Amino acid sequence: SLKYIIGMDVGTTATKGVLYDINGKAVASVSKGYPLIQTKVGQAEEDPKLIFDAVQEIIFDLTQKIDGKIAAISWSSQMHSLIGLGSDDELLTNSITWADNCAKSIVQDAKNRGFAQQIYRKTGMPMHPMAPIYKLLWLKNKKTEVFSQAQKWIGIKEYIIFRLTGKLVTDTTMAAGTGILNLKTLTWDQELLDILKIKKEQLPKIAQPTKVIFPIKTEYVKKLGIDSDTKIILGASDGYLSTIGVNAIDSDHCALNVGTSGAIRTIVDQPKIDPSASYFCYPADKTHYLLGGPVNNGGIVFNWARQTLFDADETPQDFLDVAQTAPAGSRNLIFLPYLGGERAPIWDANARGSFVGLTRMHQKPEMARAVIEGIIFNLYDAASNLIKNTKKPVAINATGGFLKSDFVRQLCANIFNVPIVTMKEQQSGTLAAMFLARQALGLNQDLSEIGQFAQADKVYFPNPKEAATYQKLFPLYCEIRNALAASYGKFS
Amino acid sequence: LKYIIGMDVGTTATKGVLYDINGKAVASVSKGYPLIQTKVGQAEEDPKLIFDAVQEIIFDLTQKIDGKIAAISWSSQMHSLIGLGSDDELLTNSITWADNCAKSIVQDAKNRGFAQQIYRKTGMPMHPMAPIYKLLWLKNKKTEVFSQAQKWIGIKEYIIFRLTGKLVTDTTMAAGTGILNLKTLTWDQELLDILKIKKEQLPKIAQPTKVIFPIKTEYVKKLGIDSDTKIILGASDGYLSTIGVNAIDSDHCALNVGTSGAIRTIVDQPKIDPSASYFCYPADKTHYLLGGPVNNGGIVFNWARQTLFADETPQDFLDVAQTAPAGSRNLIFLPYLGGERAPIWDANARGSFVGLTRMHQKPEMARAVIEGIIFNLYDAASNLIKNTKKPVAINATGGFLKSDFVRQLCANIFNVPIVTMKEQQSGTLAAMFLARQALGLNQDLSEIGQFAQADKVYFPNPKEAATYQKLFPLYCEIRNALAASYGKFS
Ligand SMILES: Nc1ncnc2c1ncn2[C@@H]1O[C@H](COP(=O)(O)OP(=O)(O)OP(=O)(O)O)[C@@H](O)[C@H]1O
Ligand SMILES: Nc1ncnc2c1ncn2[C@@H]1O[C@H](COP(=O)(O)OP(=O)(O)O)[C@@H](O)[C@H]1O
Ligand SMILES: CC(=O)[C@@H](O)[C@H](O)COP(=O)(O)O
Ligand SMILES: CC(=O)[C@@H](O)[C@H](O)COP(=O)(O)O
Ligand SMILES: O=C(CO)[C@@H](O)[C@H](O)CO
Repeated sequence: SLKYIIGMDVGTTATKGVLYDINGKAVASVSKGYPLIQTKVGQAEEDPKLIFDAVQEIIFDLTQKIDGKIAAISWSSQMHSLIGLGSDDELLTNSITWADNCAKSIVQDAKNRGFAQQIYRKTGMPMHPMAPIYKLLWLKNKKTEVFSQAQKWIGIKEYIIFRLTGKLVTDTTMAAGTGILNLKTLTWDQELLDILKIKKEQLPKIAQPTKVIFPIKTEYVKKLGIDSDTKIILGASDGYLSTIGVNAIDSDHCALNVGTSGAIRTIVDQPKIDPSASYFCYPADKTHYLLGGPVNNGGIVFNWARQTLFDADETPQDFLDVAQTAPAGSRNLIFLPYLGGERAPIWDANARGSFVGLTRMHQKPEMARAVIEGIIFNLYDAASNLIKNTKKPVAINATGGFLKSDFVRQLCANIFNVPIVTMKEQQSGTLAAMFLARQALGLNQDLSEIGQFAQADKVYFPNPKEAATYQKLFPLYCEIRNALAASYGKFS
Repeated sequence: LKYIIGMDVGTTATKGVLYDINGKAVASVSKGYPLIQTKVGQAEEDPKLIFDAVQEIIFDLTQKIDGKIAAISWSSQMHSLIGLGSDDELLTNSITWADNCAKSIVQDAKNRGFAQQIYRKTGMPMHPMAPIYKLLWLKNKKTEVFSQAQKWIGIKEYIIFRLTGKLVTDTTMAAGTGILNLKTLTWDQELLDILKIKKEQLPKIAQPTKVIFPIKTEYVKKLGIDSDTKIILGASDGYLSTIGVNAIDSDHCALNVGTSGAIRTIVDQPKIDPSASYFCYPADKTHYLLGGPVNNGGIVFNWARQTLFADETPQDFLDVAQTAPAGSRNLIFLPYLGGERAPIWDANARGSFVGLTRMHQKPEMARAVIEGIIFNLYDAASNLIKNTKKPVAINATGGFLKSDFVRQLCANIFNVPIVTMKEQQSGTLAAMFLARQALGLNQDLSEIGQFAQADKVYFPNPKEAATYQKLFPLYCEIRNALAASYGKFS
C-alpha cells in the first residue's frame, strides 16, 4: 500500500535502477554490468539478452527491498543503438552501440557526395557513424543476408520494452537518435526510408515519453516481483533526460556534464540546425528540441594526464593541487585535448592532442593546469557553437566526476563566464525518468515541476579578473586549433 | 722545454689549456666573469674583467711548468662589440652575441630588404647578434657614444690590443661582424657608408696564423712569459671548433651539441642560402664556414628531465625514453623552447608536443623530446648540404652526445656515420694548432688530423634509419603548420 517508482538507466556497460518513494526520494539503487563485444577494432556490440537479464535482476532486487507496490517503471537509455529482429521476432544481430564504427567509410562517402549534409539538414543528426541510419546503410551493402531477413530495426530500449509487453514502441527523443526522424514532421523521413529500402512498418511506432505501455506479461510480473497493475512508462533518451534531470528545461539554461566523457546541451522551442553541423538537434516533441555536443575528451584525458605527467600513484587531488600552483592561463600554454579523436566541437575522428607554446618557464604545474584548462576550453568551444549570438544562458547546470572539485567548478565559471550551478543529484537520468512516471500517473503536470526533484546545490559565479584572462586566452586556443586542424590525417 | 697555450675566451668564462711540444695537453685553468643583465635582452660583460681573467690564467699556467711558453693562441666568442674612445679607453662593455638590443632594427631592415642585402654581401644571417646591427642601433639611440667611438672592436681584439698596442682582427672573426664582404674579404664599402663608419675605425684584417709582436714589457712580466713568447692572432670559436674536430673540407661536418648546438662545414667558395637559413663566414680565400647555430640543445633535454619527471638523472631519463619505440609512436616534439636561430630563425618560437594519444605514455614523451632535439639539428644540417653530396661522416662532440643511445640515434636520423672525437676541447686544440703553423712545426691544415683523433664510430642501423626517414616529413609538416602561430603567444 506504500507506492514506489523505479527509474532505469540502460547504459553501455551497465544498467542502473533507482527505487523512489512517492515523494520522489531515492530509497535504494542497484546496478549490473554486461561485457562489450569488441572482437575487431572499431567493434562495439552488446548482447541484448544479457542486458535484459540484468534488467530483470535489477528490478527484482529493488522490489525485494520494500513491502509495497511498484506503480510504474520508467526508462532512460543509451542512444543510437541498433538491433535487428527476424520474422519470428528473434535476434538477428547484437545491439550495435553508438561507439561501433563499422559505418565510418559509409559516412565519409556520404560526406563527399553531400548526402551526410542532407541527413543533417533533415534530421539534426551530425555526420557520424554512431547513427542507426549509417549503420543500416552499411548493413544493407555489406551484410546483405541479415538485411534481407530483418523485419524490425530497433534500439535496446525498444527491445527491453518489447520483451516485457510484446509491444514495439519508441519515444520521440529516441527516434531523434536514429538519423531517420524528420525534424519538421516528427515522423520518419520518407525520402530517407526510400534510400534505406526500409518500410515504416519495419520500425517501432513513435509515441511521447510519458506514454503508458500496458500490460506487462504475467510471466514477467512474477519474475520482476511486481503487481499486475504496475505500468511501463515509455521513457526517453539519456541525453534528454539528463538535461531535464538537472532542471535545464529551457534555453535560459544549459546542461554541462563531464565524467569520463562530456556533453553540453540545451533545449530550444524550434528545430535549429547548425550551418556547419557542429551540434545535434534531437526533437523531444513539437515545441522542445535538444541541442548539444557530445565531447569525448573529458575526465578520461584528465586521467591520462594524471598518469602520464606524473605517475600511477598521483591522486586526482594531488594533480589538482599541483595545477593550482600555476597562474590562470598557464602562462599561455595551450593544450588541445583531442586524445581520442573528437566529436563536438571539431568532429574529426583522427584528431590528436597537443601542447603548444612551451618555454622553459613552463614547468609541471603549467602543463598540469593547461590540461585542465584545455579540457574546459574544448567544452566551451562546443557550448559556444550552440549559443552563437543568441542569449547567453543565465546558468550552466553542472554534473559529473570531472567537476568534483571547487577548483574545476570555478574554472568552468571563469571560462564560460556564466554562473555554474551544481546539483544535489548526479543521477539526473533516472530522476527525470521517475518524473515522467509522475506525469503519467497524474502526480505532476508541467515539465517545470521537475525542479522540486532536481534541486540545485552550490553556485559558482565568474571571478571577473580570471574571466578576463580566459577571455583573452580563448582566441589563442582557437588559433592553435585552427592551425593544426588539417594536420591530423598525417599521423596515420 | 717549450709549451703552447691555447685560450678560449668564451661567454661567462675563459679557459686556458697548456700543451706540450707534441700537442699533448698537460694542464688547464679557467676563470669566470658575470653576465651584465640589467634588463631583458641585455647581455654584456666587462672587458677589463675578462682581460684580468686572461692574465691570471696565463700566469697560472706558466706556474705549472719549468720551460718557455713559445706561443699563446686564441679561440674566441663571436659577434662581440666594444667601442673605444679617442683616448683608447672603453666607451662600452663587451656587447655579446646574446644581447638583443638590436632586435627591432633587424626586423625593420628585414622589411626594407636591407637585412637580405647584408646577408647577400657578408653571409651574416638576419639576426641582432651581429655587430653591424648593434652599430645601427647604437648610431640611432646611443648617439652620444656613437659620436665619440674611434674604434669598434671585439673582445679578442681588445685583449690583444691591451697586450700589444695593436688593433688586429682575423678573417674568421671579421666574418662575424656582418660587415666583411664575401667576395673581396675586406670591409664592405657600401655597408660602411650606410653605417657612417670609416675603415679606420675598424681593426686591420690578417690571417689567423699571424704573429703579433712585440708583447708590452709590463705584460711579459705579469703573465710569466718570455720576451720571445709569440702571440698568435687566433680565430673564432666557430671556425676553430670545426677544424679542431678535423672537419676541414666539404666531405665532413662538425656537430657539437652541449647546452646549445651547432652544425658546421667548410667549403671552398662563398655559398649563401636563398632563404638565408645558414651563415657563411670566410676563413680565407678558399675556405668558407657554413653553419647553423641551434639554441635548443641539451638545455631542452635538461628542461624535460626536470619538467617531465623525482629529480631524474640524465641517465634515468635516457633509460625511460629507450623503453619507447623508435619514432615515439609518431609523437612530434618541436624543441623551440628558447626561440630558435638555425634552422627556423624565429626568436618568438616556442616548443610543442603534437600527436598525443592515450598510447603516449611517459616513455613516448621523453623519447620524443630527444628525437625532436635531434630532428631540429638534422633540419639545420639538411639546409647546409642540399644540392650537394652528403658528408661522409659527422664529427661529433658535446655533453648532449655523451650516451651511446643519443649517438646511435644521431646516426639513425642523419643516416650518416657519427664519429665521436677523443678531444672535446676542439677550439683550444685548433688554436694550439695555429700556433704550430706559425712556429713552423706544421704546414698544411690537413695535419690537424694528427692532433684531433677519432675515438668511436656509430653506423646507421638501416631499419631505424628507415623509420626516421619516414617520420622526418611529419616533423616538418608540424613545424610548417605552426610556423606562423608563434607571434600570437606574446
Ligand atoms: N577530483 C577529480 N577532479 C577532476 N576529475 C576527476 C576527479 N576524480 C576523478 N575524476 C575523473 O572523473 C571521471 C569519471 O567521471 P564520473 O564519476 O562522472 O563517471 P562516468 O563513468 O563518466 O559516468 P557514470 O559513472 O555516472 O556512468 C574520470 O574520467 C576521472 O579521471
Ligand atoms: N647523459 C646525457 N645525455 C644527454 N644530455 C646530457 C646528458 N648529461 C648532461 N646532458 C646535457 O649536457 C649539456 C651540457 O653540454 P656540455 O658540452 O657538457 O657543456 P657546455 O655546452 O656548457 O660547454 C646540458 O644542457 C645537459 O642537459
Ligand atoms: C579510430 C580511433 O582512434 C577511435 O578511438 C575513434 O577515432 C573514435 O573517435 P570519434 O567518436 O570521435 O569519431
Ligand atoms: C631568451 C628569450 O627572450 C627568447 O626570445 C630568446 O632570447 C630568443 O632569441 P633567438 O633569436 O636567439 O632565438
Ligand atoms: O549523441 C549522444 C547523446 O548526446 C551519444 O554520445 C550518447 O552516448 C548516447 O548514449
